[PDB]
Amino acid sequence: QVLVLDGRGHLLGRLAAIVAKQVLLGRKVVVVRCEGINISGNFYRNKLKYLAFLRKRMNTNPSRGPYHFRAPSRIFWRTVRGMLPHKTKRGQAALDRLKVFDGIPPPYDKKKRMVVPAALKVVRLKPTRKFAYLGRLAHEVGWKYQAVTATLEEKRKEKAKIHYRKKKQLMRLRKQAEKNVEKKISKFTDVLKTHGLLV
Amino acid sequence: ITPGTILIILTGRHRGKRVVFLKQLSSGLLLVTGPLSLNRVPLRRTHQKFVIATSTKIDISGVKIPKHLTDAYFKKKKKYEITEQRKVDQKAVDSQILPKIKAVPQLQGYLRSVFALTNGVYPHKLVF
Amino acid sequence: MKASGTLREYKVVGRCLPTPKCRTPPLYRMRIFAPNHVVAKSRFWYFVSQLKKMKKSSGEIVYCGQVFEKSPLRVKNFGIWLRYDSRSGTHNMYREYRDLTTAGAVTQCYRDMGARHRARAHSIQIMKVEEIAASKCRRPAVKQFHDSKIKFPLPHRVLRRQHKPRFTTKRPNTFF
Amino acid sequence: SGRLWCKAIFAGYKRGLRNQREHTALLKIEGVYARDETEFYLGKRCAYVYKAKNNTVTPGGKPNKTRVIWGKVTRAHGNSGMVRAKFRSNLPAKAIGHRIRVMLYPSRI
Amino acid sequence: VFRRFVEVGRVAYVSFGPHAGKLVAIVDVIDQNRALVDGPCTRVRRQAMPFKCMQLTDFILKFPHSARQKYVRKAWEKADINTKWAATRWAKKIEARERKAKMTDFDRYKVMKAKKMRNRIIKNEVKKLQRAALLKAS
Amino acid sequence: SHRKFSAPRHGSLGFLPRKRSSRHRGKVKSFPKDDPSKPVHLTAFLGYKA
RNA sequence: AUGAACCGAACGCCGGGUUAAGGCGCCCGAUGCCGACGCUCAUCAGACCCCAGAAAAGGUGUUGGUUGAUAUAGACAGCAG
RNA sequence: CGGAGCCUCGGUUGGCCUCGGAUAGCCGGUCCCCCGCCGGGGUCCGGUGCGGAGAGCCCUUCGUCCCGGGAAACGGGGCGGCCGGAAAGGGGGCCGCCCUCUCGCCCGUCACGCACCGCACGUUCGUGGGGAACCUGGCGCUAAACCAUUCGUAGACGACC
Ligand SMILES: [Mg+2]
Ligand SMILES: [Mg+2]
Ligand SMILES: [Mg+2]
Ligand SMILES: [Mg+2]
Ligand SMILES: [Mg+2]
Repeated sequence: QVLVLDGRGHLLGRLAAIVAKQVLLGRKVVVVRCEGINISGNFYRNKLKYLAFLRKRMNTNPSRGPYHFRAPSRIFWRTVRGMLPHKTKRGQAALDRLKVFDGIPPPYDKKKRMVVPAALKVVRLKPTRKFAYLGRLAHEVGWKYQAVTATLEEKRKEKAKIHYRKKKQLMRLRKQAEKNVEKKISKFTDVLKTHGLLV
Repeated sequence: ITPGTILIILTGRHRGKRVVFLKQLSSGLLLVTGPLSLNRVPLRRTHQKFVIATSTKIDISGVKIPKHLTDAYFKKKKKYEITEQRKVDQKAVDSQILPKIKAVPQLQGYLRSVFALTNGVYPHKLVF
Repeated sequence: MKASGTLREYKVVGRCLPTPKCRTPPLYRMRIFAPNHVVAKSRFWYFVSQLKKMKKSSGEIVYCGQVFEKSPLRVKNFGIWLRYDSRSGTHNMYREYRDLTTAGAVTQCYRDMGARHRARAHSIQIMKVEEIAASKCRRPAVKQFHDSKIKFPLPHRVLRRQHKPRFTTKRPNTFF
Repeated sequence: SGRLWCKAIFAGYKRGLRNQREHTALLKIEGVYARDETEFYLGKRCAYVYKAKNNTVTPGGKPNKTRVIWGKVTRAHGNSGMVRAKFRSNLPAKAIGHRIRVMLYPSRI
Repeated sequence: VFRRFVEVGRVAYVSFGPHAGKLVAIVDVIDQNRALVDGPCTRVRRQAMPFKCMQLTDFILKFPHSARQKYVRKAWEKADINTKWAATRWAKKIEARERKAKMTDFDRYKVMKAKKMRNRIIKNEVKKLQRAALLKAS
Repeated sequence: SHRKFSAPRHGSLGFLPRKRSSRHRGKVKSFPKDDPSKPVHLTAFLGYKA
């Protein structure tokens, strides 16, 4: 009942629009591994645009000025917020529905991440164009936790690799079981085959 | 909707259950009845609009329903009490319907089961 | 005129009204392309007025019919001569296309001319369209397709129908 | 012994960019995202179920705190499967992005 | 590398468009994104067809790029494309997809009952193999 | 108009919140980076000005 | 977006339907079309009458077109006499 | 830790318990092969509009009664030990127990269950979150802050040491 969207390979604004609309529909959407978000254009132009965003600041009192968050998750959260009427109760409620995290926390690492093809880089961008990684851009602009997040990602990928090996051996045992038991489950298989479920 | 088809009741107290359809009454309603031994459905009227009809029918052209039951027979009188004639007619029609439905494999269990919607089940996509 | 959809080739003949000076004015036939005969006749009068001393009132239409492609099932290379107005000054062009129908080639000519030179339909006026053999073709973009043993794959299959599986768990494959 | 109504999301009112008409509501029925698939749900009964503070009468059962606002589905709205619905009373704005039941007893099959 | 090449004489499955789901053999290539196609044995008229709506398969029949539909039928029937398509795995799962879309309500109940027992049998066979693996390991 | 004579700015904005410190004893914001090669040792101590 | 003059269109209180001008990634109703044909790399891109900002000049960035040339009597290069 | 009710707040109407990653390439087996703290690479074999398919997978709820056929006999339910978790920690697995069954599932026979007489919010995650005593029993608990006074590294008053 809660969407878990993988941020790897997703264009920033293209994914944000889908997330914002889905949240406005009342869904609970969580975006994971925001450091894998791609942004169109060359990396220099993207960082130049963000540097201009940094320069834009209230002059008399910077404490009241625009809050430039450096974490990739909060950058994505801000860009989703820009697509919502956050000045209203429904907009703030939608922002409360949305939860954004950098990396893959333990509450969501054991689940399966969803991918939206409508915002995928390899679908919505030509192979000859240049793109920038949000995590690399954030580290360039002042994110202080690229290395620790990378180590944590490495550790969980290793653990997930072990889990995938066990899943593979379970599947192999299942198919061996099916081959050995087809003699006494034949009448329960042809029905599915005739109804287009096992062909 | 043809005589001998299977219907799904959605509104009344017997909602979501699959019932056998007999004929159209003079009041415009559908005279429906399931095997009471299967899904606890007596000889009951139902509305054509409020009923979903599926593509599973049995040939009941060789059965004879009693002609003494009509809209006045099923009209409400005024705690409710079951008359002896209701049980007699229900047994008389069950003795002709139940053996016929039992010819079709796995039909009694289907009638005993109920209809429900799970996740990913959409009436527009599914065809019954 | 605007090239709305595929154009249709119209054969239109016209002549001046009979006058006490001359009983039988000459009949003039033109090949035109237009969305429908209503604008086709307007284009014919525009060209005839620009060519001869004939006008809408001083003349009249005779027959405005549609010419169908004689061989719509054979791929043909078409050379099209154009005379359009640019930002400053007008130019004469010769462009080669490859299509089954003459009208379709003209439609494609209107499309890519507007794409490449911003030349709108009212600026573009057609003068001569004919079927040109592959040997007589000159543009390499058209000559490259003149190969009996032509063979090429589809390298990158961009994923269409994006929003049907909109929320899925599978990374799409572009190799087939 | 299960759900007998389709799930719908109250997207909003029938509105323009600067105006809204509250007598018509826009519903997003789960599963259907096209005009050729929204034809089935035309004419169905759409009900918005919500709870209250004090008890109210319930037909065929003990009175409880649940209340509904009945309505019908008029016609399609756009190419994305969005549909229009009209209720006996205009739906409150609290229901934006909330579940609305689409019944099946207004059947046409 | 690549294994499917758009060449004169290759059949192709059609995903969407007018004649969706019917194999058509390409006769000649018109432009970069449009080619002439004709299915003589499946009631598809000779017409232009963009590449984006046709999925080329690994079936090639030899005939010149300007051959008439008369020859294309002869090549199609001699190659026996229809039976080969019926036998391939691709059409089998396409037809299975159509079957499961055509599934009624009563038979859906029957399949649900059948698959429940099938999963039960498979699951206990798996776990009785797992314990055998455990005791073999120790 | 512009300032007639250029002068350096009075004070420093790096210590802009000139407020009374919340904590009494001065706390260490950052210890020196640790390296496994060096032996284990303390990096801070506490004394009283005399 | 914003707006005394711009586009449509003028107004009793309402229901249903359909439009003009303008629009359909999100804010924001509507393209969540398996939309068509091409151009475009910007380390200051571009994004709709009035309108809210740009010129002459140049580019071996890239595309189309025009004209004049030379090449199996073996050319433009390129490396040598 | 081990019972019944009242007031208020609302939506919700089955879960999917996980590789990484490429997209001018992948996926799964495989040793007949070589190295490494079972993993990696090479050979070979099956698919690729992905079937080990999110166009997907699991459970599926009317019940009880008797007898019969198919699967289980190694399992279903509930008492002790062993590990697995730290980015915001897993109500998971394994080994023995004294109790219990051929009931649990898949098809056949038999009848019954207010058949509430066509008519709406039905069906749940609900021992849901917050509050007041009614409450019977068990294991542990008798604290700190503030004001006042002093201090004076501090200070307009507060504040602070
Ligand atoms: Mg100065
Ligand atoms: Mg005007
Ligand atoms: Mg109106
Ligand atoms: Mg707008
Ligand atoms: Mg409820």
